[PDB]
Amino acid sequence: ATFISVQLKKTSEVDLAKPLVKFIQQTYPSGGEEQAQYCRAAEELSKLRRAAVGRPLDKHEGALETLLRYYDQICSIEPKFPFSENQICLTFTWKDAFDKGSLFGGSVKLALASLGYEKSCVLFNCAALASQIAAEQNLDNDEGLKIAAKHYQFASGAFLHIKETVLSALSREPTVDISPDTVGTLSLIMLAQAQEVFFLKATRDKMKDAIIAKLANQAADYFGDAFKQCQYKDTLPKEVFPVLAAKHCIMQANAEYHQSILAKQQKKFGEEIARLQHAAELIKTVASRYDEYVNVKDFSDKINRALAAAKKDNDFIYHDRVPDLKDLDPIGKATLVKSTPVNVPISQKFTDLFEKM
Amino acid sequence: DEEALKQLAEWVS
Repeated sequence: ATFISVQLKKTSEVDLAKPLVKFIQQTYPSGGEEQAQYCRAAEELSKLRRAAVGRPLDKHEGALETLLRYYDQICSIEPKFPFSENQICLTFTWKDAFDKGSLFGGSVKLALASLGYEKSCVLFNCAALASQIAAEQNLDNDEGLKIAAKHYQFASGAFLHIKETVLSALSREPTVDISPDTVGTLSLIMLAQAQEVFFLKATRDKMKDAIIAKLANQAADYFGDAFKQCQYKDTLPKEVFPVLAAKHCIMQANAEYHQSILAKQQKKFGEEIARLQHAAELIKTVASRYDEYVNVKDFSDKINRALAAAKKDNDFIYHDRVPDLKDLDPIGKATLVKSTPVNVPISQKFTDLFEKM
Repeated sequence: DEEALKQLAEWVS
Protein backbone atom coordinates (compact mmCIF):
# COMPACT_ATOMS: atom_id res chain seq x y z
CA ALA A 1 0.00 0.00 0.00
CA THR A 2 1.76 3.28 -1.25
CA PHE A 3 -0.41 6.37 -0.69
CA ILE A 4 0.33 10.03 -1.59
CA SER A 5 -0.21 12.70 1.06
CA VAL A 6 0.54 16.47 1.01
CA GLN A 7 2.91 18.46 3.36
CA LEU A 8 1.27 21.38 5.24
CA LYS A 9 2.25 24.91 4.21
CA LYS A 10 4.40 26.82 6.73
CA THR A 11 3.26 30.25 8.05
CA SER A 12 4.70 32.84 10.41
CA GLU A 13 3.09 34.15 13.60
CA VAL A 14 0.72 37.07 13.36
CA ASP A 15 -1.00 39.20 16.02
CA LEU A 16 -4.61 38.93 14.84
CA ALA A 17 -5.94 40.74 17.92
CA LYS A 18 -3.98 44.06 17.82
CA PRO A 19 -5.30 45.18 14.35
CA LEU A 20 -8.84 43.72 15.02
CA VAL A 21 -9.40 45.25 18.50
CA LYS A 22 -8.37 48.70 17.19
CA PHE A 23 -10.82 48.44 14.26
CA ILE A 24 -13.81 47.39 16.46
CA GLN A 25 -13.84 50.72 18.29
CA GLN A 26 -15.59 52.46 15.37
CA THR A 27 -19.41 52.52 14.98
CA TYR A 28 -19.91 50.88 18.35
CA PRO A 29 -19.49 53.98 20.64
CA SER A 30 -19.60 51.43 23.56
CA GLY A 31 -16.17 52.12 25.10
CA GLY A 32 -17.54 50.28 28.15
CA GLU A 33 -18.24 46.50 28.21
CA GLU A 34 -20.23 44.79 25.39
CA GLN A 35 -18.01 46.19 22.58
CA ALA A 36 -14.87 45.58 24.71
CA GLN A 37 -15.58 41.81 24.88
CA TYR A 38 -15.77 41.32 21.08
CA CYS A 39 -12.14 42.41 21.58
CA ARG A 40 -11.22 39.47 23.83
CA ALA A 41 -13.05 37.19 21.43
CA ALA A 42 -10.47 38.53 18.96
CA GLU A 43 -7.86 37.32 21.43
CA GLU A 44 -9.40 33.86 21.24
CA LEU A 45 -9.22 33.99 17.44
CA SER A 46 -5.52 35.01 17.50
CA LYS A 47 -4.79 32.17 19.88
CA LEU A 48 -6.83 29.85 17.59
CA ARG A 49 -4.58 30.75 14.63
CA ARG A 50 -1.46 29.98 16.70
CA ALA A 51 -3.16 26.69 17.52
CA ALA A 52 -4.32 25.83 13.90
CA VAL A 53 -1.20 26.89 12.07
CA GLY A 54 1.64 27.25 14.58
CA ARG A 55 1.94 23.99 16.55
CA PRO A 56 4.32 21.08 15.59
CA LEU A 57 2.62 18.45 13.39
CA ASP A 58 -0.07 16.48 15.26
CA LYS A 59 -1.84 13.92 13.05
CA HIS A 60 -5.12 13.29 14.97
CA GLU A 61 -8.72 14.47 14.49
CA GLY A 62 -7.44 16.73 17.35
CA ALA A 63 -5.23 18.90 15.08
CA LEU A 64 -7.60 18.71 12.02
CA GLU A 65 -10.60 19.94 13.96
CA THR A 66 -8.49 22.88 15.18
CA LEU A 67 -7.63 23.73 11.55
CA LEU A 68 -11.22 23.33 10.43
CA ARG A 69 -12.52 25.56 13.24
CA TYR A 70 -9.96 28.16 12.34
CA TYR A 71 -11.20 27.97 8.71
CA ASP A 72 -14.79 28.20 9.81
CA GLN A 73 -13.92 31.28 11.90
CA ILE A 74 -11.98 33.19 9.22
CA CYS A 75 -14.91 32.78 6.84
CA SER A 76 -17.48 34.28 9.34
CA ILE A 77 -15.22 37.31 10.00
CA GLU A 78 -15.37 38.44 6.36
CA PRO A 79 -18.78 40.15 6.65
CA LYS A 80 -17.75 41.39 10.16
CA PHE A 81 -14.53 43.07 9.04
CA PRO A 82 -13.66 45.27 6.02
CA PHE A 83 -11.12 43.23 3.92
CA SER A 84 -11.98 43.32 0.17
CA GLU A 85 -12.38 47.02 1.09
CA ASN A 86 -9.24 46.77 3.31
CA GLN A 87 -9.39 49.03 5.47
CA ILE A 88 -7.72 46.70 8.07
CA CYS A 89 -4.03 46.10 8.54
CA LEU A 90 -3.16 42.32 8.67
CA THR A 91 -0.43 40.62 6.66
CA PHE A 92 -0.34 36.82 6.36
CA THR A 93 2.88 35.26 5.13
CA TRP A 94 3.02 31.63 3.92
CA LYS A 95 5.77 29.49 2.32
CA ASP A 96 4.97 27.35 -0.80
CA ALA A 97 4.24 23.72 0.25
CA PHE A 98 6.53 22.24 -2.45
CA ASP A 99 9.02 24.76 -3.80
CA LYS A 100 12.11 24.59 -1.66
CA GLY A 101 13.40 27.72 -3.41
CA SER A 102 17.03 28.09 -4.36
CA LEU A 103 19.60 27.53 -1.62
CA PHE A 104 21.01 30.51 -3.60
CA GLY A 105 18.66 32.55 -1.31
CA GLY A 106 15.54 31.62 0.71
CA SER A 107 12.03 29.98 0.58
CA VAL A 108 9.29 30.65 -1.89
CA LYS A 109 7.12 32.86 0.37
CA LEU A 110 4.16 35.14 -0.29
CA ALA A 111 2.90 37.92 2.01
CA LEU A 112 -0.59 39.41 1.47
CA ALA A 113 -3.00 41.64 3.35
CA SER A 114 -5.94 39.38 2.56
CA LEU A 115 -8.44 37.25 4.40
CA GLY A 116 -8.84 35.48 1.03
CA TYR A 117 -5.17 34.46 0.99
CA GLU A 118 -5.34 33.34 4.61
CA LYS A 119 -8.41 31.13 4.24
CA SER A 120 -6.94 29.53 1.10
CA CYS A 121 -3.77 28.49 2.74
CA VAL A 122 -5.74 27.36 5.74
CA LEU A 123 -8.01 25.24 3.58
CA PHE A 124 -4.94 23.89 1.88
CA ASN A 125 -3.58 22.70 5.19
CA CYS A 126 -6.99 21.22 6.15
CA ALA A 127 -6.79 19.17 2.89
CA ALA A 128 -3.11 18.28 3.41
CA LEU A 129 -3.64 17.08 7.02
CA ALA A 130 -6.76 15.18 5.93
CA SER A 131 -4.51 13.45 3.31
CA GLN A 132 -1.87 12.61 5.92
CA ILE A 133 -4.44 11.10 8.24
CA ALA A 134 -6.10 9.14 5.41
CA ALA A 135 -2.66 7.76 4.32
CA GLU A 136 -1.95 6.77 7.86
CA GLN A 137 -4.82 4.37 8.24
CA ASN A 138 -4.53 0.59 8.58
CA LEU A 139 -6.45 -0.62 5.61
CA ASP A 140 -6.61 -4.17 7.03
CA ASN A 141 -9.37 -2.65 9.22
CA ASP A 142 -12.88 -1.64 8.24
CA GLU A 143 -12.82 1.60 10.20
CA GLY A 144 -9.30 2.45 8.92
CA LEU A 145 -10.79 2.00 5.45
CA LYS A 146 -13.75 4.21 6.31
CA ILE A 147 -11.54 7.03 7.75
CA ALA A 148 -9.32 6.93 4.64
CA ALA A 149 -12.29 7.09 2.31
CA LYS A 150 -13.97 9.99 4.17
CA HIS A 151 -10.69 11.96 4.49
CA TYR A 152 -9.48 11.44 0.86
CA GLN A 153 -12.87 12.71 -0.25
CA PHE A 154 -12.67 15.74 2.03
CA ALA A 155 -9.18 16.50 0.83
CA SER A 156 -10.32 16.17 -2.79
CA GLY A 157 -13.32 18.58 -2.31
CA ALA A 158 -11.17 21.06 -0.37
CA PHE A 159 -8.33 21.20 -3.02
CA LEU A 160 -11.07 21.58 -5.60
CA HIS A 161 -12.70 24.45 -3.69
CA ILE A 162 -9.34 26.24 -3.64
CA LYS A 163 -9.12 25.67 -7.47
CA GLU A 164 -12.44 27.49 -8.04
CA THR A 165 -11.64 30.36 -5.62
CA VAL A 166 -7.96 31.09 -5.23
CA LEU A 167 -7.71 33.67 -7.97
CA SER A 168 -10.97 35.48 -6.99
CA ALA A 169 -9.92 35.79 -3.35
CA LEU A 170 -6.23 36.57 -3.80
CA SER A 171 -6.49 39.45 -6.27
CA ARG A 172 -2.69 38.86 -6.75
CA GLU A 173 -0.95 35.95 -8.55
CA PRO A 174 -0.97 32.87 -6.16
CA THR A 175 2.00 30.81 -5.27
CA VAL A 176 2.33 27.57 -7.43
CA ASP A 177 1.38 25.09 -4.65
CA ILE A 178 -2.08 26.81 -4.25
CA SER A 179 -2.60 27.75 -7.92
CA PRO A 180 -5.54 26.05 -9.75
CA ASP A 181 -3.34 23.61 -11.73
CA THR A 182 -1.49 22.13 -8.74
CA VAL A 183 -4.56 21.98 -6.69
CA GLY A 184 -6.87 20.54 -9.40
CA THR A 185 -4.28 17.75 -9.73
CA LEU A 186 -4.10 17.14 -5.92
CA SER A 187 -7.88 16.99 -5.93
CA LEU A 188 -7.82 14.19 -8.58
CA ILE A 189 -5.09 12.34 -6.75
CA MET A 190 -7.10 12.26 -3.43
CA LEU A 191 -10.16 11.14 -5.34
CA ALA A 192 -8.16 8.31 -7.06
CA GLN A 193 -7.01 7.21 -3.60
CA ALA A 194 -10.53 7.42 -2.21
CA GLN A 195 -11.67 5.00 -5.08
CA GLU A 196 -8.69 2.77 -4.38
CA VAL A 197 -9.90 2.64 -0.78
CA PHE A 198 -13.35 1.42 -1.99
CA PHE A 199 -11.66 -1.26 -4.16
CA LEU A 200 -9.76 -2.42 -1.03
CA LYS A 201 -13.02 -2.37 0.99
CA ALA A 202 -14.60 -4.62 -1.61
CA THR A 203 -11.60 -6.89 -1.76
CA ARG A 204 -11.78 -7.17 2.02
CA ASP A 205 -15.55 -7.81 2.21
CA LYS A 206 -14.92 -10.46 -0.50
CA MET A 207 -17.53 -8.88 -2.84
CA LYS A 208 -18.51 -10.12 -6.32
CA ASP A 209 -15.43 -10.23 -8.60
CA ALA A 210 -17.51 -8.26 -11.13
CA ILE A 211 -17.95 -5.44 -8.57
CA ILE A 212 -14.34 -5.39 -7.59
CA ALA A 213 -13.21 -5.26 -11.26
CA LYS A 214 -15.37 -2.19 -12.07
CA LEU A 215 -14.12 -0.43 -8.90
CA ALA A 216 -10.49 -1.16 -9.93
CA ASN A 217 -11.26 -0.03 -13.56
CA GLN A 218 -12.60 3.32 -12.40
CA ALA A 219 -9.60 3.81 -10.06
CA ALA A 220 -7.37 3.26 -13.08
CA ASP A 221 -9.21 6.04 -14.94
CA TYR A 222 -8.63 8.43 -11.99
CA PHE A 223 -4.97 7.53 -11.55
CA GLY A 224 -4.51 7.66 -15.35
CA ASP A 225 -5.83 11.17 -15.50
CA ALA A 226 -3.77 12.38 -12.52
CA PHE A 227 -0.48 11.06 -13.93
CA LYS A 228 -1.31 12.79 -17.26
CA GLN A 229 -1.73 16.14 -15.41
CA CYS A 230 1.80 15.52 -14.07
CA GLN A 231 3.48 14.25 -17.17
CA TYR A 232 4.89 17.60 -18.30
CA LYS A 233 5.22 19.17 -14.84
CA ASP A 234 7.67 19.27 -11.98
CA THR A 235 5.58 21.02 -9.32
CA LEU A 236 4.81 18.02 -7.01
CA PRO A 237 7.44 15.95 -5.22
CA LYS A 238 9.28 13.52 -7.50
CA GLU A 239 7.73 10.38 -6.05
CA VAL A 240 4.26 11.54 -7.14
CA PHE A 241 4.46 10.94 -10.93
CA PRO A 242 5.94 7.37 -10.78
CA VAL A 243 3.47 6.34 -7.98
CA LEU A 244 0.53 7.50 -10.08
CA ALA A 245 1.92 5.77 -13.25
CA ALA A 246 2.38 2.54 -11.19
CA LYS A 247 -1.09 2.69 -9.64
CA HIS A 248 -2.72 3.32 -12.96
CA CYS A 249 -1.21 -0.04 -14.20
CA ILE A 250 -1.75 -1.84 -10.93
CA MET A 251 -5.32 -0.79 -10.98
CA GLN A 252 -5.77 -2.04 -14.56
CA ALA A 253 -4.19 -5.38 -13.68
CA ASN A 254 -6.62 -5.71 -10.70
CA ALA A 255 -9.53 -4.98 -13.04
CA GLU A 256 -8.34 -7.69 -15.53
CA TYR A 257 -7.46 -10.14 -12.73
CA HIS A 258 -10.93 -9.96 -11.16
CA GLN A 259 -12.64 -9.94 -14.55
CA SER A 260 -10.65 -13.08 -15.30
CA ILE A 261 -12.10 -14.86 -12.25
CA LEU A 262 -15.58 -14.06 -13.53
CA ALA A 263 -14.75 -15.42 -17.07
CA LYS A 264 -13.52 -18.70 -15.55
CA GLN A 265 -16.68 -19.06 -13.42
CA GLN A 266 -18.56 -18.68 -16.68
CA LYS A 267 -16.33 -21.30 -18.39
CA LYS A 268 -14.85 -18.75 -20.79
CA PHE A 269 -11.40 -20.24 -20.45
CA GLY A 270 -9.79 -18.48 -23.41
CA GLU A 271 -10.99 -15.06 -22.16
CA GLU A 272 -9.62 -15.90 -18.75
CA ILE A 273 -6.19 -16.55 -20.19
CA ALA A 274 -6.35 -13.33 -22.34
CA ARG A 275 -7.21 -11.15 -19.32
CA LEU A 276 -4.61 -12.83 -17.11
CA GLN A 277 -1.91 -12.30 -19.82
CA HIS A 278 -2.90 -8.62 -19.87
CA ALA A 279 -2.68 -8.41 -16.09
CA ALA A 280 0.79 -10.05 -16.09
CA GLU A 281 2.14 -7.75 -18.75
CA LEU A 282 0.93 -4.63 -16.88
CA ILE A 283 2.44 -5.98 -13.59
CA LYS A 284 5.69 -6.96 -15.35
CA THR A 285 5.89 -3.34 -16.63
CA VAL A 286 5.42 -1.94 -13.15
CA ALA A 287 7.86 -4.37 -11.53
CA SER A 288 10.59 -3.25 -13.94
CA ARG A 289 9.90 0.56 -14.21
CA TYR A 290 8.60 1.36 -10.72
CA ASP A 291 10.21 -1.07 -8.18
CA GLU A 292 11.68 1.82 -6.09
CA TYR A 293 8.03 2.79 -5.35
CA VAL A 294 5.78 -0.37 -5.11
CA ASN A 295 6.17 -4.08 -4.40
CA VAL A 296 4.06 -5.94 -6.86
CA LYS A 297 5.59 -9.40 -6.18
CA ASP A 298 2.69 -11.30 -4.52
CA PHE A 299 0.16 -10.09 -7.08
CA SER A 300 2.53 -11.06 -9.83
CA ASP A 301 2.88 -14.59 -8.34
CA LYS A 302 -0.84 -14.92 -7.87
CA ILE A 303 -1.39 -13.95 -11.57
CA ASN A 304 1.31 -16.32 -12.70
CA ARG A 305 -0.20 -19.16 -10.61
CA ALA A 306 -3.60 -18.58 -12.20
CA LEU A 307 -2.21 -18.24 -15.71
CA ALA A 308 0.02 -21.33 -15.49
CA ALA A 309 -2.96 -23.39 -14.20
CA ALA A 310 -5.29 -21.83 -16.87
CA LYS A 311 -2.98 -22.52 -19.83
CA LYS A 312 -2.23 -26.11 -18.81
CA ASP A 313 -5.90 -27.06 -18.75
CA ASN A 314 -6.89 -25.16 -21.86
CA ASP A 315 -4.05 -26.90 -23.78
CA PHE A 316 -4.83 -30.32 -22.35
CA ILE A 317 -8.64 -30.16 -22.04
CA TYR A 318 -10.76 -27.32 -23.36
CA HIS A 319 -8.85 -26.03 -26.42
CA ASP A 320 -10.61 -22.66 -26.19
CA ARG A 321 -9.28 -20.06 -28.56
CA VAL A 322 -7.43 -17.32 -26.58
CA PRO A 323 -9.08 -14.18 -27.92
CA ASP A 324 -7.34 -10.89 -28.71
CA LEU A 325 -7.81 -8.06 -26.19
CA LYS A 326 -9.51 -5.77 -28.76
CA ASP A 327 -12.11 -8.51 -29.13
CA LEU A 328 -13.08 -8.64 -25.40
CA ASP A 329 -15.94 -6.57 -23.93
CA PRO A 330 -14.75 -3.55 -21.90
CA ILE A 331 -14.82 -3.98 -18.11
CA GLY A 332 -17.30 -1.45 -16.79
CA LYS A 333 -16.63 1.37 -14.31
CA ALA A 334 -18.24 1.90 -10.88
CA THR A 335 -17.58 5.28 -9.25
CA LEU A 336 -18.26 5.37 -5.48
CA VAL A 337 -16.52 8.60 -4.63
CA LYS A 338 -17.03 12.38 -4.80
CA SER A 339 -15.35 15.62 -3.82
CA THR A 340 -16.87 16.77 -0.52
CA PRO A 341 -18.17 20.37 -1.03
CA VAL A 342 -16.79 22.98 1.30
CA ASN A 343 -19.94 24.40 3.05
CA VAL A 344 -19.13 26.41 6.21
CA PRO A 345 -19.17 25.25 8.84
CA ILE A 346 -16.75 22.38 8.07
CA SER A 347 -15.83 21.83 11.75
CA GLN A 348 -17.56 19.79 14.47
CA LYS A 349 -20.12 21.83 16.48
CA PHE A 350 -19.00 25.32 15.34
CA THR A 351 -19.87 28.56 17.16
CA ASP A 352 -18.89 31.92 15.67
CA LEU A 353 -16.89 34.04 18.19
CA PHE A 354 -18.54 37.15 16.69
CA GLU A 355 -22.08 35.83 16.06
CA LYS A 356 -24.29 38.55 17.67
CA MET A 357 -22.15 41.24 15.89
CA ASP B 1 -25.79 -4.93 -10.21
CA GLU B 2 -26.11 -1.45 -8.64
CA GLU B 3 -27.71 -2.97 -5.50
CA ALA B 4 -24.54 -3.91 -3.61
CA LEU B 5 -23.19 -0.52 -4.94
CA LYS B 6 -25.62 1.56 -2.84
CA GLN B 7 -24.72 -0.65 0.17
CA LEU B 8 -21.13 0.56 -0.41
CA ALA B 9 -21.92 4.23 -1.11
CA GLU B 10 -23.83 4.27 2.23
CA TRP B 11 -20.98 2.98 4.43
CA VAL B 12 -18.78 6.04 4.28
CA SER B 13 -21.97 7.91 5.15
